[PDB]
Parts: sequence; structure tokens; C-alpha cells
Amino acid sequence: ILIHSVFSMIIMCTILTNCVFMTFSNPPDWSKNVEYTFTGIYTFESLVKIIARGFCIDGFTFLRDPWNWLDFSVIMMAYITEFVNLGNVSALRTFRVLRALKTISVIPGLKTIVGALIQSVKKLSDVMILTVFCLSVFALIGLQLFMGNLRNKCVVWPINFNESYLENGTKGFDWEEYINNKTNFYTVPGMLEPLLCGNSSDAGQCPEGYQCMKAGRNPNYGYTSFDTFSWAFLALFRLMTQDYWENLYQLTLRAAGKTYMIFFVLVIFVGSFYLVNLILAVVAMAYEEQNQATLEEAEPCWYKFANTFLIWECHPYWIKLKEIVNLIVMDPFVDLAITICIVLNTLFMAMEHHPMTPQFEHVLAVGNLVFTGIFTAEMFLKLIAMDPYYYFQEGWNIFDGFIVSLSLMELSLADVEGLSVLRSFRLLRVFKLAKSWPTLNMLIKIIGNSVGALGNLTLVLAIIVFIFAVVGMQLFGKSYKECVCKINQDCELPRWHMHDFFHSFLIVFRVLCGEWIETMWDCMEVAGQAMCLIVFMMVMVIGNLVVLNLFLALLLSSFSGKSWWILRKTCFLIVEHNWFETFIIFMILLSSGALAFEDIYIEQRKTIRTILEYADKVFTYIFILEMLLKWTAYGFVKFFTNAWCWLDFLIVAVSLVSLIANALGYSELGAIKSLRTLRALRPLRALSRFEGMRVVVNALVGAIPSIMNVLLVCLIFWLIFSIMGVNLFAGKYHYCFNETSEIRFEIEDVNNKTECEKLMEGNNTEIRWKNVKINFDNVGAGYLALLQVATFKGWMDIMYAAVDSRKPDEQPKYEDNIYMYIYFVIFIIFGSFFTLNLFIGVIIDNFNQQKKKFGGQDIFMTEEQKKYYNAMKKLGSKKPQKPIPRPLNKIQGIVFDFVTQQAFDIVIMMLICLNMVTMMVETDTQSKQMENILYWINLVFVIFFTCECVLKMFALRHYYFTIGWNIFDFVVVILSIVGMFLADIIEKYFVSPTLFRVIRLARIGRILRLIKGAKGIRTLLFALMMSLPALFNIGLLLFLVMFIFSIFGMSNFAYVKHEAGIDDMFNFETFGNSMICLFQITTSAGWDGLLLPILNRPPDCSLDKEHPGSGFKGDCGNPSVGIFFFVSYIIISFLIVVNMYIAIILENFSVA
Amino acid sequence: SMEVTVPATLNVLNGSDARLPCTFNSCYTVNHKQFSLNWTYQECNNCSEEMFLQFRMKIINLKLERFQDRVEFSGNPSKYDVSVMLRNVQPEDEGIYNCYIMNPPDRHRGHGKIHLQVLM
Amino acid sequence: GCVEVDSETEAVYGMTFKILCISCKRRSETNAETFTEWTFRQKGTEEFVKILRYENEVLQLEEDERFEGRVVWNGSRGTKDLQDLSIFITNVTYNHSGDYECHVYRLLFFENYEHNTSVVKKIHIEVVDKANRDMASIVSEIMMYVLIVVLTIWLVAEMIYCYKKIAAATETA
Ligand SMILES: *[C@@H]1O[C@H](CO)[C@@H](O[C@@H]2O[C@H](CO)[C@@H](O[C@@H]3O[C@H](CO)[C@@H](O)[C@H](O)[C@@H]3O)[C@H](O)[C@H]2NC(C)=O)[C@H](O)[C@H]1NC(C)=O
Ligand SMILES: *[C@@H]1O[C@H](CO)[C@@H](O[C@@H]2O[C@H](CO)[C@@H](O[C@@H]3O[C@H](CO)[C@@H](O)[C@H](O)[C@@H]3O)[C@H](O)[C@H]2NC(C)=O)[C@H](O)[C@H]1NC(C)=O
Ligand SMILES: *[C@@H]1O[C@H](CO)[C@@H](O[C@@H]2O[C@H](CO)[C@@H](O[C@@H]3O[C@H](CO)[C@@H](O)[C@H](O)[C@@H]3O)[C@H](O)[C@H]2NC(C)=O)[C@H](O)[C@H]1NC(C)=O
Ligand SMILES: *[C@@H]1O[C@H](CO)[C@@H](O[C@@H]2O[C@H](CO)[C@@H](O[C@@H]3O[C@H](CO)[C@@H](O)[C@H](O)[C@@H]3O)[C@H](O)[C@H]2NC(C)=O)[C@H](O)[C@H]1NC(C)=O
Ligand SMILES: *[C@@H]1O[C@H](CO)[C@@H](O[C@@H]2O[C@H](CO)[C@@H](O[C@@H]3O[C@H](CO)[C@@H](O)[C@H](O)[C@@H]3O)[C@H](O)[C@H]2NC(C)=O)[C@H](O)[C@H]1NC(C)=O
Ligand SMILES: *[C@@H]1O[C@H](CO)[C@@H](O)[C@H](O)[C@H]1NC(C)=O
Ligand SMILES: *[C@@H]1O[C@H](CO)[C@@H](O)[C@H](O)[C@H]1NC(C)=O
Ligand code: NA
Ligand code: NA
Repeated sequence: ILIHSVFSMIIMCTILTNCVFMTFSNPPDWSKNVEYTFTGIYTFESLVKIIARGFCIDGFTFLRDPWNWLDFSVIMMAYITEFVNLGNVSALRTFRVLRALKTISVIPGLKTIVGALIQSVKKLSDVMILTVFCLSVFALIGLQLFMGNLRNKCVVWPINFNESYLENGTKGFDWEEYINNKTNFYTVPGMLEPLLCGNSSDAGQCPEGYQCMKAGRNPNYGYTSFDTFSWAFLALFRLMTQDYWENLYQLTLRAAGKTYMIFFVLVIFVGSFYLVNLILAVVAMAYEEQNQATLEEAEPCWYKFANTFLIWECHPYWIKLKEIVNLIVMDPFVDLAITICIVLNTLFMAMEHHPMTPQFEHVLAVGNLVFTGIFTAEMFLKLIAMDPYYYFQEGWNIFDGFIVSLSLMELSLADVEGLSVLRSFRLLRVFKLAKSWPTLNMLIKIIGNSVGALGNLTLVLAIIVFIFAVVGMQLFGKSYKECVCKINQDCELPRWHMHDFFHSFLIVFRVLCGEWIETMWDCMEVAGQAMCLIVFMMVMVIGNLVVLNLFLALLLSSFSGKSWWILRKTCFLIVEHNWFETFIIFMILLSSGALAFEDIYIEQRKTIRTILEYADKVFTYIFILEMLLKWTAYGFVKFFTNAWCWLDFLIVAVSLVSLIANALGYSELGAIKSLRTLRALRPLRALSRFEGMRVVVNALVGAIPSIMNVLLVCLIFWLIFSIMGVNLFAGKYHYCFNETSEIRFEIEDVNNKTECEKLMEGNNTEIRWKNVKINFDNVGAGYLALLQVATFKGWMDIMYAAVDSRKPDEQPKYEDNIYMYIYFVIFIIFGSFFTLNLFIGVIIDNFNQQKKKFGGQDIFMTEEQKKYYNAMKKLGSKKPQKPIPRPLNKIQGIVFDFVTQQAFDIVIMMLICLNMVTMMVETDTQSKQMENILYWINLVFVIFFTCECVLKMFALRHYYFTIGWNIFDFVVVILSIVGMFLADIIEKYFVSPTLFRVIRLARIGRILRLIKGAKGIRTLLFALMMSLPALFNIGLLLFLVMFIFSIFGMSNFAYVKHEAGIDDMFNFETFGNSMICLFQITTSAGWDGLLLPILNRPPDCSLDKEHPGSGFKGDCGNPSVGIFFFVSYIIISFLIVVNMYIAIILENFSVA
Repeated sequence: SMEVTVPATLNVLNGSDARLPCTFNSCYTVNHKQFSLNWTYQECNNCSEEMFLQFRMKIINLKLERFQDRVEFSGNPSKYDVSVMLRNVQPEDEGIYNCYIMNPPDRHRGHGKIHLQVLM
Repeated sequence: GCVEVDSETEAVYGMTFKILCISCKRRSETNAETFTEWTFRQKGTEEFVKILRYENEVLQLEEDERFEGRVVWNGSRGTKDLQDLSIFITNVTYNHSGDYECHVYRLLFFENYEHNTSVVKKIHIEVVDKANRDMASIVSEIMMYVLIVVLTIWLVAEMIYCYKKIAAATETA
């Protein structure tokens, strides 16, 4: 009934035209008739569908199909909008996105994908419930700990009553206006938010003349706060997703002290790693089950032109030439020659710079010309040797034809303005090695499957990103232009806004990347809180779900005399002694810990430094003795064939060399001074000693050989992308600051480098022509910048300097070249998403094979840990516990009845829920009457719980000390009694508000009884407890790595300039601060800021700084060792945390 | 200009009360001191412009001969009301009312046009 | 910046000594205008007497012969933010004993808010003839030597006992 395919095609064309028109930001008035035409086409389709089985009550009508409901809804909304309507024009204009959403229904196959998403969501519900309750518990903990601490600001304390003017010129003093007047705060020069302070000894430090009072509005526009449960929940949801969580980490630790870092470690290793891994694993289970369910369910005219024109056989001399040149190809020596030429070409285009001598750029030009000439000759010889028809029949040869044609078009169009992206098309020649590499062919297979068997799913993802981007653009677009000065102090559009469509797509991409909070704050400040919260939660959930499903689908598609002898055995017996090994482990622990006390606070406690220095001698002596006696016990050949023995001997030898140099008076020499910092490597002997760390490192080293090839492929792919980035951005990363105003000059006063140097000669160093220090200026810097971009940290500065970049020697201007954003988008799509998919798939295959090697057993636990594993596996079954038979008393019988009905359990759970919501309602600056109401309601709750406990004790004390949950109830209720008693009698000699806060936290333990009545949450908690030992071993290895890198930070990156990310707090000057920084870097969060102040140069430093209290001089460290420190830690941390992810994910699969 | 909504056309009885509002929607709700607002009236379309009301840190009524003691302000700038009220309107009052405001925290300077006519 | 260390309490006759007084800002970010004065009194002597004053460009020393031509300044070099107060004594005599007090006067500059603060640190030194090596060094020497020798005897005794037991075991076969 007029359902011919041409109707579908014209509807498709119309819907794409409507999508483009929505993409347009400001619709010109001549497009109003085009929109009317679109509306007419839609209502014509509506007429067709209403004349073809239109009436609702009739079976198989279009009302039965849910998408036709949306069709009718959008038609009726268009009709309402085209005449008088409600005043909210923005909402009714946004309601047109159903037009674009219709693409889901009209395109075949998308309904199945949407359904699949529906089953995945329906499967992940239990983990959502557990996530919500865990986040609520942590929110209560954070609320009761950091209540109002985020407000702590340095208020000018010596209240100047003599000139304390009021708002209305009273000359009088009012308290509530002194505590909120914004210019009574510190606001450290450079930052925007006022500096956070604190009374605690290890908290932030107030300057001379300021207090540490809580005064005024919360930081980050007032959305980073623990004052109320709502913002605490927002902050901990942010911590779970780890979006810009380094800022919250720094703020809370600076306000409430460094000792609360335990809470952040607890939340990261519980709610951030484990909960996210749980979500991912359950979605993976759902998709795998559905995927195997699909597997179960599966159970003339132009030819005559081709024969004449596409065939070049016309003359026998030419035919003979064709045969001869086909012989000349020499296929056994053709592939090798072309691969050698390709490798030479790619490592020749690799060498690229901003500063190029004429000879070097001439060499590059000549080499590129020679290489393109060789490839053109190869193409021409192939065409003449074998017919063009069968040549183009192979897709590989048409790929080569595209490459060679694009190469040829370059020499003709060598004077085209701009178009630097055209010169990077030669990089695709590297892909020709995919015929030789099987793994590069696997990468191409993954890329094809992205747009092949899953082209419909990637189209669904594109449509989702499109509709979210247009919803944002039409909802908050005009708002971002009306409220410009509220978010940006310069009254200009911020870097990331929703005014244009491209910027809206960029922000939705960023939300997909993970950085949602920094824009969600801004759009709250602009256009209301509720709309932004709903829009951003929806876009994050939907986009992350679709991207994760696409990643999983790609992964699954890719997947499928006679004294020496006696003395020797005596030495072997003495080394084999377990007590002796415990002693040597204690000695190595002490020697490793002795390095902690070596920091900037070493001119103090001179007795400690002297004792540690002199105990270093005895430690080195006992380790030398251990090495000698192990030598004697085993034998030279026995000892030197063990890698751990080599490491131990190396450390002992370098320590002995250091002692010999010290005894020779060579301490002050530069060589021995540089060898001194190698003392940080001492804790490595714990690898040989500790069994868990040894097992884990053995597992990683065993997994490396299957992993080097994948890393080689990733390096080649990032090399292609880095050569593209160097071609696009070489030299376009230069500035002209005027440090007094520290403003990058706009390009209307100074444009070239020459004019900036004219300012240089006229002025002094007050104007500086300096680089970004993270740039595309060579392949090495390209790898560094791409690592920052792919880790999603530091990518903001690179992208800003790229989109502002216009010419190699021209001053950058604000977004003259915005469209290079798509370069970073493409890099994240290909080299950070697809390469990650390939890497993860290879890891999964390797780990499956490794597990199948050792009889399907775990590869991260020791033998005793394996016995513990099996014991808990056996004990995890159902135990027929004794039902506690009824006693021989009537009153005891009735009380036992009361305690045995489920109704008693239900009312207690409900009352616990009420107590939990009363914990929720607590807010800062709450009215004192509300505080009293909370006080008495808490007292009533505690008294009722005590009455219940003592009633059950009088019922059966001896056999209710038999259940662990009852013991938990006992401890929480008695500790609540202790807390209330101390609240009543705080008036003593041991007043401690912090311990008071902790004992009030102890109340929160009672709501954990809710998991008793739950089964899936109980099973998941049992899974976490069951997989704990592998987490413990990997955590010890990670902690030891943190220890070594922390000592390295002490030795090298102390005394660096405090510029960005290294402050008076969170620096490398002390052991606590050093592991603060190291743990911040462990999750890769904000490692850009930590790395940045090292990369500066004595133009940005002073090579001779006074540094009072120390003979050490210099203000910043060596850039070369700074990069090696942070890049190597990220790689090492990344490899380790994956094992944590594997240990959690793969263990869960074995459970179900 | 800026977002201003005004009555497109209003008719006033002979000598009756007249109320012509000038609402305005933007960020940064109006404060008292730093905010600057203006009110000008024109006796015809192409005549001269004579400002009659201003508020520079305080309400300033210029007290023109056309508006000696008739124009009064009883609105609410916080509630987006800078309205001017004209009691006992005269036929010579037929003309244009214009409301000029400027918000210090923002940077949007805009105006608003109002047309008033008197029936015989 | 904030590495505050007290000065050594012993000076040897005839040699040089570095009187040390480190008072750091609570926040290194702040810029301050600092100047100092040093007060001194000998053993069995009356109230302190000022000796040297350093105000942001130069050091003025009092005309008392107890310090003329033998006091040089080892603080921060011409930076107007002292942050490091160190008087150096050349050719230490017996008169340079008793109590020293370093007074630090700061004028911290902020956006629109100056602040004047005074910090006083008291340091007591004695002048001797022989550099009495501190008890820490000698106790560390003794402890290291005794620990080394006890470890040697422990290992030797363990080796001897194991050797005797294994000899008694292997003589059976
Ligand atoms: C927060 O506190 C600061 C400092 O007390 C306030 O700034 C000061 O405000 C007073 C009156 O509001 C100003 O006094 C005025 O001085 C002018 C001369 O410039 C004089 O003609 C006036 O009669 C009046 O006395 C004072 O200059 C000003 N100082 C600074 C450094 O800004 C500020 O107003 C307070 N914030 C709020 C919201 O009240
Ligand atoms: C600015 O506002 C404040 C409060 O909003 C005004 O303070 C008020 O000043 C008047 C005039 O002195 C006070 O009235 C008198 O107070 C004395 C106090 O002993 C009392 O004995 C008199 O019987 C009389 O009530 C008034 O109490 C005081 N507070 C309030 C809440 O009104 C201030 O005058 C204002 N300044 C300007 C310049 O507008
Ligand atoms: C940091 O420590 C201080 C004291 O150790 C904490 O209490 C604060 O103490 C000062 C007095 O030394 C209070 O100032 C006074 O407050 C009253 C309140 O009405 C006011 O009327 C007076 O004019 C005077 O300003 C200060 O209020 C008080 N802090 C609070 C929040 O009341 C301080 O709270 C500690 N900072 C923290 C815990 O963040
Ligand atoms: C970099 O930006 C800073 C922004 O402060 C520029 O410094 C400013 O330079 C102007 C030059 O006319 C100074 O004006 C002078 O002020 C003094 C004192 O009021 C007056 O006696 C002079 O007659 C003249 O008007 C201005 O004070 C100064 N600002 C500061 C805070 O010192 C600097 O020139 C810029 N450099 C370059 C290379 O663009
Ligand atoms: C960056 O460098 C280029 C060339 O190296 C500069 O172009 C040159 O700019 C100067 C002045 O900006 C021009 O001199 C003036 O040209 C106008 C005609 O446009 C003439 O009427 C004047 O009498 C004067 O001669 C010069 O002609 C121009 N070069 C060429 C080949 O046209 C450019 O200005 C530099 N960017 C800066 C300084 O920001
Ligand atoms: C305020 O000024 C008066 C001058 O009349 C003075 O006596 C008083 O000590 C000053 N108080 C303060 C806190 O500065
Ligand atoms: C700071 O206080 C000292 C202590 O008396 C005084 O000598 C000096 O003049 C004061 N300086 C300023 C600028 O207030
Ligand atoms: Na971050
Ligand atoms: Na960031």
C-alpha cells in the first residue's frame, strides 16, 4: 500500500536534510518554507500510515508500534508550535529532535540494537542498586567528616573595627557581612577561587595575618561541597568516574589535612575501581550471553566495454613487453623490496622538525620525491604487466591507486595555500605492511568490523551523539550567549560552550571521553541546575553504554680434605632457614625505610641523619655478608643463573662502590653524587623476598612476550598519527607573553616572530617568546603529546594551542583554526580506542591461554593463597544452620516468636532506612532547632536499637553470640553508646572534635545491615572478598613501585618551582607529600600538572636559588629525567592496574 | 538589543490611569547601586527626544514640563519592572516610550520601544 | 623555603662560625619586606645589646669592638625578602659567648592589606678550644661496631654449630 522502497529512500533523504537543518544554529528566514515542506512530507507519511490500518482498536494497527507514537507526537507538536503555544520557546524547539530520532526507526536493523541495549540495562540493575547504596554510605561518611570544611578560607583575622564600613555606609560592624565580603579572602595570585586553609597541623597553611575560618561560598561555583547530601553524592559520583577528581582530592586534603587521604584511597579502591569493574563485567556478561544466543539462533553491456578498453593487449610488441615486465616484477624479491622501501620511507618522513637547515629540508624533499617516484614506477609496471581490469579487481590495488594518485596530485599542487592535511596522506603507505604483519591485519579487521558487521551499531552511536549534541545546542545555546560573564570573567565565550553545533558536539564527545564535570558546572551556572543535571546524566549514561557496547562487540568480533662440601651444605642449611629469611626481610624493610627520612627536612634531626648514615654501613655489611654466604652455599654457576640473584648482586655491588667512594673522599664528585640517587633501587630485594610480589612480577614478565608485538603495532600506529601531528603542527606552538599582565598577545599588535623580537630588542625579558613545552615539534614530542591526549590529561592545553595555531612563525589567535579539533577526535577514535581494543583483546586471549596452561587456576596467588581460595570456595555454599529451637517457657516462647517473624525484620530494616534518611537530612548551617530535632531523633533511634539488642540477649545470649551479623549489630550498638556517652561528657581533659566526628561516623555502620536481606549484593560482596588476595598481592607490588618512584621524587624533583600541580602542598619535598603525588598519578589523574614544572628551563627558573636552610641550589630539575620519571610510572602503573582489573573481571566471570 | 517584552498596543481612556511596563529577561538579577537604567519619551515619531526618568545609583526623575508631577515609578527592577505610570493622560502625550537599561555584571546593553496613543 | 634549623651551640676558638636563624613565611607565595636586628649579651652580663642591622640593601654593625672587622653577613643576597638570617663570625674569640636573639620584622604585601609581624628566635652558643665531637657521632660509632661484631659472632657460632651437627650426622654413614 504505497510502501515501495523509493518512499523509504525519499523519507531518508528528507530526514537527513532535516538533521542538517537542525545542525544549523540560526535558521535563516528563507528556510522557513523548507521546514514547512519537511512538515508537509512528514504529514503526508502520516496520511499514508493513517489510511493504511490507522484505527487504534483494530489489531496490528500502527498504535501497536511504539515508534508511530513518536511520529504522531512530533506531528502534533509541530502543529502546536506553528501556532500559539506555551511561552517556553526553547523546550518546544528542542522537542523537534524526535524528527532526527525517527532515523532509528526508519533505518533497518537499529531496533534490534536498541533492544540489545535494553537487555544490557535490564541485566545491570543489581550492580546499579549496589552502586547507589555504596555511594550513599560513602556520601554519609564524607558528609559527616568533611562537613563544611570546603568553605575553609583565609579570612583577614585582625578585624579592623576602626574602618569596618557597612554596605550602606554605617561605619558599624556586622559579622555576617564581614564573613561573606569577597575581598577579605586570600585568592593566591594566579588562581581564581580563594585559597583554602585549615587549622590542622598538616592541613593548608594560612599566611601571616589570616585565620582558617569557614567564610562564604563553596569552591567551583558552589557545586564542590560536602555540606549537604546532594553535593556529597555529586562529589562521590565524580570520584567514582574520576572526572577531574584531582581537584577535589587537593581541595579536601588542603582543607581537612593530609591524614584524610586514607578516605580517598578507600573510595578509589572500593567505589572507583571495584564498582566500575563490576558494571563493566556485568555488561560484558549480558552482551556475551546475547551474542551466543544469536549464535544459537543462527542454527553484459559494460563487459564488452571492459574487454576492449580495460585490456591493453592490442599489438604483439606491447604484449611481449607486458610479459617481460611481468617477469621483471620478481614476486619473491618484490614484496621484500617494497617493504624495505616502505620502512625506509616511513622512517625518512619520521625525521621532521620546526627548525630545519636548508640542507636537511632539501634532503627530505628529495627523499620523498624519490620514494613517490619508486611507488609510481611500481604502480605503472604492475598496470603494464597485468591487465588494469584484474588489477582494480583487487581492493588492495585500488587502495594503492588512491595512495599513488594522491601522491602525484601533490607535486602539481605544490603551491596551494594551507592544506597541510593533504601531505599526511602518504602515511597510509605504512599500512601496506599489513599484508606481512598478521597483527596489523587484525587491526585493519577491527577497523573494518567497526563499519562492517557493526556499521549499524556505530550508526546508532553517531545518531545518539548527534541528537544529544543538537539537544544541548538548542537548549543551552542562547543561554551560553546571554550569561557569558557569569562563567567567563572576561565576558567572552569560554573554550567549551554549546553556542555552535561543532562546540556542542565537542562537549558531548568530552562527556564521552570522561570530562563532564568541568562543563556541567558551567552550564549549571548559566542555565539552571536541574536541566543540566538531567541532560548530562542522560548523555553520560547513554553515550557510555553505547560506546562500551561498541567496544565489546568489536572485541568479540576480533576474538572470534672433604671440607668444601660440608661447609657448602652448612651454608645451604643456614640460608634455607625460614626464621633467617624472616630476619633478612626485616633487615631489608628497615634498610628501605631508612630512605624515607632523607628529604628537605634533613638539616633538622641531625641525630636521625647521623644514625641512619652510620646504620647504612652495617646494613651494607650484612647484605655483603649475605651475598658472600649465598655464593658459598649455592655456587658461582648456581647463583649467576638466577635473575633475582643478579639483581641482589648488582644492588650490593653498587652500594659497596658508593661506600668505597665515600671512604676515598669522592662524595662531592658529580659521578658519585649521581650514583647516589640509585640508592632508591634498594627495595627491589623485596621482589626476591616477598612471595606475592614475585608471583605477580613473574606473571607480568611471562605475559610480556605475547605483548611486545602488540606494543610494536601501537607504536607504529601512534607513529603514523605523530607524523601527521608534526606535519600539521610543527612550530605553531609559540607565544609572546608579557609576564606583568601574563596575557598571550592577540594577533593584531604582534603577528610574526620578527615583530616579537622587535619587542625583545626594544623591551627586556618582560616580554617572552616561549613554547608550550608539550608540542608537536618532532616524533618524540609527538609521542609525548599523543600520550597526554590519549590518557585524557594535559590534552586541554595541547588542543588549545593547536586550534589557536595558524602558521609556523605567526602568533596564534583565538580559534582561527578550530577544525583541527577533528584531528584529536580522530586520534582518540583510532589510536586510543581501536588500539586499546586490540591490546585488551590480545591480553584476554593471552590470559585465557595462560589460565588453561595451569589447569584453569589463578595466576596471581601463592600456594597458601590458593588454599585460602579453595577453602572459601568450599565455605561459600549453603550451610544448614540450626534454627535455634523454641525454649521451654511461655514468655520466652512469645519473645522468640516476636524475634522470629519476618515482620520484625521488615520493621527493623524500615527503621534503619528512616535513620539513614535522617543522617541524609543533615546539612551545614542547619537551623539549631533542626539540630536539636536530629539530636533527639538520633537518641530515640539509639535507645530503640539498644532495647532490641538487650531483648534478644535476654531471649538467647549464648546462641546469639553465634552469628557474625549479630556480632556486627553488637559492636555497632555498643560503639554508638560510646559515641553518645562521649558526646554527653566531652567536657573533660581529652576534648577531641576529630575523634568525635569519627565516633559519629561509627553510627553509619548500622545501615550496612541492609545487605543481609539482599542476595545479589551479598553475592557480589562475597566475590570481592573471594578475589581479595590477588588484589592484595598486586597492591603490594604497586605500593613498592610507588615507594621507589617516591624516593626518586625526593632525590630529583625536590626544590622545583611551585607552578601548576606542585604547590606548597602535594609536592615532592616530603615522604607523605611524595606518595600523595604518586597516588594521584597512579590513576593517571593530573600527571600533566605534576610533569609540567619539571619541563621548564632557566629562562623560566633561576639556576642559582638561595633555598634557605640548605646548601642545595637551583630552582627546577632536569627535563630529560622528568619525562622518563612520569612516562615510565604511567606505563608501569597502567600495566599493574590492568592486572587488578583482570583479577576482578575474570574472577567474576568464573562465579557466574 | 536585549530581551525586552512590552505591550504592543494599549488604549487609554480620557484622563484615566495608564501603566506601560518594560520587563527584561537576562542573567544577573537587578541590583540597586551599580545598575544603570534610563527612560526617554518622544512627543512624536520624528520629534526631539526628551529624557524624563533615570536611575544612576538612585531614582532620578528629571521632572520635565510634559511630566511635571504625573510620571511615577512603583514597579520592581528585581522583578523585571522599570515601568512608568502616567495618570491623567493628555492628547499631547501620544508618542514613543523607550526604556534603556544596562547590567554591570553582564555586558548586554539594549533598549525597548513602547507606543502609546490617546483616544478622544 | 621552609627549612628552619637552629644553629650549632659550639664554636672553636680562632676559627670561623656561622650563626644561623631561619624564619620562613607560612606561604612562600607571599612577597614581604623584611629587615632584622641582632641582640647579644655575654656570659654573666646584663640585658641584650644590638650588634648588627640588615635592612634590605646593606648591613650596619654597631661600633662595639667586640664584633668590628670580624662579622660578615651570610643571609639572602640582595633580594629584599630576607627569609634567611645568617651572621658569619670570623676569628671567633671567647667574648662571642652567651645569648643571641635574631629579631625578624616583616611587612607582608597583599592586594590591599599590609601586615607587620615580629618573630624572635633565641640561640645560645659557647666558645671552646677543642671541637667536642657530639655524643651522636660517638654513640653511632660504638653501636655500629658492636652490632657488626655481634653479627659476626652470631654467624660464626651458627656455622660452627651446624658444622658440628652435620659432621655428627655424616659420621654415622
Ligand atoms: C569589603 O570590604 C572592603 C574593604 O573594607 C570594601 O571596600 C571599601 O568600601 C568602602 C565603602 O564601601 C570604601 O569607602 C569609600 O571610599 C570613598 C573614597 O574612595 C569615599 O568617597 C566613600 O565615602 C567611602 O568612604 C573604600 O574605599 C573601599 N575600599 C576598597 C579597598 O575597596 C568593600 O566595599 C566591601 N564589600 C562590600 C560588598 O561591602
Ligand atoms: C544601615 O542599615 C542599618 C541597619 O539596617 C542601620 O542601623 C540602624 O541605625 C539606626 C540609627 O541609629 C538605629 O536606630 C537607633 O538605634 C539606637 C541604638 O541604641 C536606638 O537607641 C534608637 O532608639 C534607634 O532605634 C537602628 O537601631 C539601627 N539598626 C536597625 C536594624 O535599624 C543604619 O542606620 C543604616 N545606615 C544608613 C546610612 O542608612
Ligand atoms: C580555626 O580555629 C578557630 C579558633 O581556634 C575556630 O574558631 C573561631 O574562633 C574565633 C575567635 O578566635 C571566632 O571569631 C569570633 O566569632 C564570633 C562569632 O559570632 C564573632 O562574633 C566575633 O566577632 C569573632 O569574629 C570565630 O567565629 C571562630 N570560628 C567559627 C566558625 O565560629 C575556627 O572555627 C577554626 N576554623 C575552622 C574550624 O574552620
Ligand atoms: C605588560 O603589561 C603591563 C600591565 O601592567 C604593562 O605595565 C604598565 O605599563 C604602563 C606603561 O604606560 C604603566 O603606566 C605608567 O604608570 C606609571 C605609574 O602609574 C605612570 O607614572 C606612567 O606615566 C605610566 O602611566 C603601568 O603603570 C604599568 N602597569 C604596572 C602594573 O606596572 C607593561 O607595559 C606591559 N608590557 C609590554 C611590553 O607590553
Ligand atoms: C609579517 O611579515 C610580513 C612580511 O615579512 C609583513 O608584511 C609587510 O607588512 C608591512 C607593514 O605591516 C608592509 O609595509 C606597508 O605596506 C603597505 C601596503 O600594505 C604600504 O602602504 C606601507 O607604506 C608599508 O610599506 C609590507 O608591505 C608588508 N609586506 C609585503 C610584502 O606586502 C607583515 O606586516 C608582518 N606582520 C606584522 C608586522 O605584524
Ligand atoms: C581605633 O582608633 C582609636 C583612635 O581614636 C584608637 O584609640 C584605638 O586603639 C583603635 N583601635 C584599633 C583596634 O585599631
Ligand atoms: C613594624 O613593626 C616594628 C616593630 O616596632 C616597627 O619598628 C616598624 O616601624 C613597623 N613597620 C611598619 C611598616 O609598620
Ligand atoms: Na583529571
Ligand atoms: Na584536565
